[PDB]
Parts: sequence; C-alpha cells; structure tokens
Amino acid sequence: TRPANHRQLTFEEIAKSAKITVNEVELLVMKALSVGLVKGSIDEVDKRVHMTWVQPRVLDLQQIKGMKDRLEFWCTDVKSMEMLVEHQAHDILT
Amino acid sequence: LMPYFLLTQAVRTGNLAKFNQVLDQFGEKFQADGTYTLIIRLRHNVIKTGVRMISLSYSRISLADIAQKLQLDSPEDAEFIVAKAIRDGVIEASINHEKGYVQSKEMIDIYSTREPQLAFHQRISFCLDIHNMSVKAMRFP
Amino acid sequence: IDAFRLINANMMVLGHEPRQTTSNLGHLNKPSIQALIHGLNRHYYSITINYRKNELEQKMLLNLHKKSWMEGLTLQDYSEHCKHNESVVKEMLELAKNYNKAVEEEDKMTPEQLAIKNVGKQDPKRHLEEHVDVLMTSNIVQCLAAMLDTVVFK
Amino acid sequence: DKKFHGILDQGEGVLIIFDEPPVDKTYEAALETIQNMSKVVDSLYNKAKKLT
Amino acid sequence: ILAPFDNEQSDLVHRISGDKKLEEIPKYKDLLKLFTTMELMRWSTLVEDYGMELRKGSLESPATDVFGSTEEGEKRWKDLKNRVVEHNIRIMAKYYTRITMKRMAQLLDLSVDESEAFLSNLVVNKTIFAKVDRLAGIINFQRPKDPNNLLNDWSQKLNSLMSLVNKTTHLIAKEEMIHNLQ
Amino acid sequence: AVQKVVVHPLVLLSVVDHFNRIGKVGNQKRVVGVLLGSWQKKVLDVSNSFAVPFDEDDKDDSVWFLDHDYLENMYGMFKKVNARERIVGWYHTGPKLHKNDIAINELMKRYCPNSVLVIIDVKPKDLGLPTEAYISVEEVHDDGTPTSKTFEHVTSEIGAEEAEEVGVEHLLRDIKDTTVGTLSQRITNQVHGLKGLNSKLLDIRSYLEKVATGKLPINHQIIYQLQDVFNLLPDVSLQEFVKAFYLKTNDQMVVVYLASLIRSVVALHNLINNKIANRDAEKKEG
Repeated sequence: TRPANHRQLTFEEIAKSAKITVNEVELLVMKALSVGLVKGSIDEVDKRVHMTWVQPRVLDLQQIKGMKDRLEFWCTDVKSMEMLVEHQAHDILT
Repeated sequence: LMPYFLLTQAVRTGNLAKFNQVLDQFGEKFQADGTYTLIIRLRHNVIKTGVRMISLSYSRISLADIAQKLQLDSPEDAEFIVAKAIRDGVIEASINHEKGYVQSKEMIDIYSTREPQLAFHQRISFCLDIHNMSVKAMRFP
Repeated sequence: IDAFRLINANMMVLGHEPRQTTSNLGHLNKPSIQALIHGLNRHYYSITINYRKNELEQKMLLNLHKKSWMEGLTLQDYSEHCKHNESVVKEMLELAKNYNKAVEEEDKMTPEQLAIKNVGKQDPKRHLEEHVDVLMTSNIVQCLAAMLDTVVFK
Repeated sequence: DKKFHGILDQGEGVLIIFDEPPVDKTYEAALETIQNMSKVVDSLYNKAKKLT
Repeated sequence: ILAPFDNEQSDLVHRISGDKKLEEIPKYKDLLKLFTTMELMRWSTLVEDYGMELRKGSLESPATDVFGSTEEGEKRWKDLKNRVVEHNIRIMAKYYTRITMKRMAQLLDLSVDESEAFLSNLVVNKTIFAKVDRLAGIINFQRPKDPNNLLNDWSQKLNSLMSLVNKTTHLIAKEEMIHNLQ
Repeated sequence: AVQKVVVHPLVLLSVVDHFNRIGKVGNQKRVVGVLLGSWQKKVLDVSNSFAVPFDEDDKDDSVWFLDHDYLENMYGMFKKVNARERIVGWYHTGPKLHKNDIAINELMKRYCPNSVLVIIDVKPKDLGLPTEAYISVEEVHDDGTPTSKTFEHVTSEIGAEEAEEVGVEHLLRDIKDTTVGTLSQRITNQVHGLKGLNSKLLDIRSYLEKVATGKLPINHQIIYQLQDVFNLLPDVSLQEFVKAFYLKTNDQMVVVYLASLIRSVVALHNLINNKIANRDAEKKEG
C-alpha cells in the first residue's frame, strides 16, 4: 500500500495494525524474512524497518490504471533527455 | 614598489588603523601617481578580510571581543558589520545577540559538493582551446 | 577472383590476335605477372566483373550484422573503472619521465638520425599521446552514460 | 607513533576508533606528472626560446 | 550439531537429510530441522523439551556417552550451548542492522559482560563482523564505511531492471498472436 | 538448457534469396525451411539451410505439408557433401508468428531433439537485432490446459567467422561507422539505444490497450513483472547517492584534467617542430 518513496513502517504501527504487543513483532518479522515473502532490513533502536521487496500479488482492472498513468509520463522523459543527444551531438555523426 | 608594497602588507593583516599608519606616511605619494580615490575605499575590504579571518579561526567568539581586536572602539556596531558580513555572505552562521557569542558551524564535506568541477570546467574548456590554437597556428607551411 | 575463358590455341598457331577490341572497358584491370607466367595470355583471357547490388539485399546485411542492444546503456565495473584510471596513469608518469628525457637531448645530432637510431626502444612522444586518447574515451563515455540514468531512471 | 590510530578523550576517556584507507594512488601519482611536465616546458626553452 | 561451523557442515545437514530411515525417530528429525530453519528457542525452552529424551528409547548409550563421563558431559553441555549461542549471532548479523546491547543479552539469557566475551572471540576470529559499543549499548552488524559500494550496487540494480524490461517485451508480442492471428 | 544461438550471415542471406524466388506468388507465402547446424559446448550453431515446398490455405489453417522426400534426399546429399554438418532444427520467415508453428516443430522433432526455430526479417526496420529464436517447452501446469506448450525466446546474435568476415566486409562498401573513438558509443548506444528503450516502453503500452475495452483474457501471469518494475524502480536522490555521485565526478574529471593538460603541451612541442622547418629553410632554399 505504501509508495516506493519510504515504505518504512514502525513497530508501533504494527502494534496498531495487528493489535499485538511490541515484544513479539520482531519474532514475527524474522519469520517473514525466513519464509521469503518479504525482503527487508530490521532496525531495533529507531524502531523502524526498511522493507525493500514484497511478494507480488494480483490486481483488478483498477490498479492497471495506476500502472497506466505512472508509465505514461515516463515516455516523455525518455523522449526529453534523448532529444539533447540528437541535437547536441548531431554533427559528430550524421 | 616600497610605499605601495607596504600598503598590501596592511591588507593581508586584519589591523584597522594600520591602514591609517600608511595613509598618513604615504598619502602624498599616492596623489603623485594619481590613484588616491581608489585607495580611500580599501577599508571596506580590510574589514571583510578581517571578519573572514576571525570567523574561520574562532568558532564561538563574543561580539564584545572582536571589536577590541579590530580596534573598532564600539561593540554596538560590532554586531552590525557581522550583519553586513552575512548580508554580503562572508560568514554563514548565527549570533546569540542575547548572550553575546558569535558561534560558527564547522565546515563539512566540500569534496562531495559540485564546486570543484567548476574549478575544472573553467579549465577543461580553456585547455582544449590552447590545444586548438596550437593547431590553428601551426601549418602555415 | 578474375573469371576466365579459353581462347583457341589454333589461332595461337596462326599468330592472329583475337577478340577484336571495340569498347574502352577491357584493358582496365592489369594482370599479375604470376598469372602471366602461366597460360595468360596464350590460351585464355580475363573478364572484368562487378556485383549486382540492391536494397533487397544491401540494406539487410548492413542493418543486420553489426548490431547490439545494451552495450552502452550499462555501466562498466564501477569499482574497477576508477581503478583502471590508475593502472594507466601510474606508468604514464615514468613514460612522461622519458618525455622529460628525450626532448632534453635535442639541439643535437640532426633528427633524421633520431629516426633510424630509435628503432630498438620505444619513444615517449608517440606513446605519450597513445594513452591520452585511452584515458579520455574511457572516462568521457563512462561519465556521460552514468549521468543519463540519473534523469531517466526516476 | 601511528602504530594504532584513533583519538583519546580527556573528560571521561572515550576512544573513538575509526578506519579508512582514504585514497593515495589517484592524486599524488598524478601530481608528480605535473612537475615532470613543468620541467619539459622548461626544457622547451633550450630549443625554442634560445633558438627562434 | 557439535561440529564447528563450516561449508562442510552446511551440506553435512543435507548429507544426513534425505534419509528415509533416519526420520523414524520423531525427535531427531526435528533436531536437524531446528538448525536448517530460523531462530532457535533460547536455550532453556529447548532443554525442557529435549534434555529429557536422552534417557528414553532404546538409544541411551551414546547419550550415556554424553552423560556418563561428566567432564565429557561438561565439554558437551557447553559445546551444545556454544553452537546455540552462536546460532543466534549468525542470523542476528544477517537480519538486523542496529540492536541494543540489552536486547541481545536477553535473547541469550546471560550477563551483558558474558555477551561481550562471546562477541569478542568471534570477531578476532572474524567469522562474524560487528562493531559494538559500551557507552550507548549500540552495536551494529555489517556496517562498513561504504565509499564505493553505493553506486556499485546501484549499477547492479540498473542491469537487473534492464534485463527485466526485455523479459516482458518479447512476452507481450506473442500474447497478442494467440487471440488475433487470422 | 541452451545458452544462446549463433547465426552466420550466410544462412541470414540464404533465406532472402528464396524469399525472392517465391516472391512471384504475390498473394501469401511464408518461407519455411530446414535449418542445418552443429550445436557444441551448449552453444547453438547455425551454418546452412535450404527451403522445403510449403503452402497454406486460409480456411481451416491447420493443414501443412512438408515433402519429407525432399527433406530426406537433400539432407542425405548434405550429410554426404558435409558430414560435419547435420540438422539443427528448422526456421520460418517469421513476420508475425503464424499459427501452424506449434506442431511444425512437433512434426519434425523425430530428427532433432531440441528442434529450434528461427524467426527472421524480410522487411528490415527496427532498433534491435532482427533475428529471433524460440525453444520448445511444455507444461502440465498452472491454469491453462492439461496439454500446454508455449515457446520461449533464447537470446540471439549473429556470429561471425574468419572465412565470411572477408566476404561481408567486401560486400558492404557502404556508409560505415568505423574509427571507434569518443563518438561510436555516442551513436551506437547513446543516440540509438535510448530510442531503443522507446519501443519497449511503448511495447508494454500496447498490452495496456485492454483496460476496459481490449481482449478478454486479463492478466494473471503478466503483472507479476510489471508490479516488480515499479518496485525495482531505482533509488531516489536523497542519500549519499547524491554525495558519492559528486565524489566520483571529483575523481573522474581529474584524470580528464590531467589528460587534457598533456594534450596542450604535446601540440606545443609540435609547434616548435614546424618553427624549426619554417625559419631554417627560407634562408637556405629561398
């Protein structure tokens, strides 16, 4: 659910989202790393976890619209930065 | 050079009336060369040399100590040159006007800043020019 | 290649010169002396040829043979490229020490002599501009290709 | 004596220990070329500046 | 279990596994299961389930070889303790970044000074790297300075990305040819 | 199973001439022929080919023909005239992956075990490499059918050879991009491959045409990679990824700054080498 900007949740949020105490979520996430459903790292003193990879799920005809528009302005970025190269190095090779 | 070399001796120092000890000794010599009107305004550049000199040396210095070292005779505008030192951009850091100390932050990684490439890009493009001028001036035979 | 065809040895007996040149197209390519040692030109002749070329084929061997896909949108052994930027420069010091040597023995014996004499050992001067091309294109490519992935990839 | 490197504290005796081989190869082995090349331009005076 | 850690031990668990007739003992099928898998129950929660079966069965004499000579037992009580106090420290280096000193000693059920003697003789053994502290209690695992590995691992992620965007492209164009071919 | 394939430019060309020889049919014909080669060291090699007579009618397009006697005797001649050579599989002219190529491969797998196919191009326009090859894998698996079999692309490139490199480089004699210096990379993959990434961004834009309107099978195994790409989208510019980037620019440019400094001195030593040949001949010669 979280974006790729942070995806860095805390242990207190799991204590809210799973109503389980603080002294068991570390035992929980070490199981989750062992099975292979998630790939991330665990801090203990700043009480946060750096999740990096999550298991791919399925999605309906609405999340493709998210992959529609997030893909679409990545087209012009490949266009824009290349347009310098065919203009600035044009005489270097015709 | 000896009257004029003694002038820039005062500039590399931070003393204030050392400028006055030159401008009475050789104030007549500068008017013979016809240059006095540029000489008279060096006191702006003496004080910006000094405030860069003191702020880089001392980290947390009282504003009621810098004036006695620059023989400024007044702490009440010793805040104020530092205000124009930040307005011009000589030193960055803050002044505890309630207490009296002027703290300065320690410098950080200037190596991993873009600015040494600007020391390069002036000279990358310049050194390719003189290689081109060595080509353009060679094959006259 | 040089395709051939026979001529009659009966007309070689006649001493008569065949083939009755009527166009300014035959005597363009000269035969080798080694083929002239053999039966040319006493029993056969040469033929000028060319090649039938067309967009049917010429476009599709050019734009099919020397092509690549990722060789350039990728980086190059990032901890070792900067390491290779010392593997050349280190001996480039002492190669410049030879360039701090060889110019110093000029205003001397007539540098046409400085061509025949220096054929046992390597000169600085030509070798010293050799690495400058290498130490440039290895850097300017790898610096530019890294600074596009910052823009394109997020 | 640089047999070990670190820092010593005076208030409570805290030894902040750190290590890095910083870099030496890239700059000073490229710095000495510059003073080699300075002597080459000096030796250009003995075939150009005197001569033409 | 009792062998020191090695790559030879890392497939020794596989050489003894894959045995149809070893798993007839329900205890010892779980014993090697514990050390292939994740974090172990501490030491006390295991010995209450496994420090009692060494009498039972029809199998007691190599366990009597553990029990009988008590100085051989003391070498084998503590080396069994040594492998399981180590089994935490492998994976705590692998899956944690920065843990407190008090938290680790609690998962070992022993003194904080006794914890420091454990991490001392493993990193002068340099088989687990660690940079501990004795003022904030803040230790950390696999934390070098990293000057060059940032952009190096970043360049790795480009090539993994660019190999994947080529995977889908020649997989879409066939998928349109199984619905609208003719 | 197979690392990669190696294609010579002869067999690349030895389909085009047959595509000319059947080009007088006008209406529709795909060139299908027998591919010969010798795979060694887990690397697929392709050497020689011909084409077998093959026709196709559009109504009930499951009716193909391979005149196997033409396959028997001509390979028997080719096994005679080159016993090093053998069968390696087959090919077809491959515009758009026609439907019969699901059992053509199963028709003639009794000769080659890994009967590989090759899709070529007859009208070249791309920015990639216009030779494609698949492989045969089958599955009693996840969702589709009890009998399921789908082709998978093993990577493809045009191998060269010391004999044929003499030929093709004589046969080009055309516009070339030789003298690889600072500029060949700029145009082989900096002008070009950035636009090569266009048609792959735009390719997954073409599958995206089914949001509510396109074809009826929806996703299931297409989006696990697309979920990963936005997940494996690279790191943002906040960390020492900013700082260590300025670090190496502050190292890579120093080598360029030294190397350009050398370039000025060398041509200056060349300048005196022309002032030695200018002044010391005008008094001598005149």
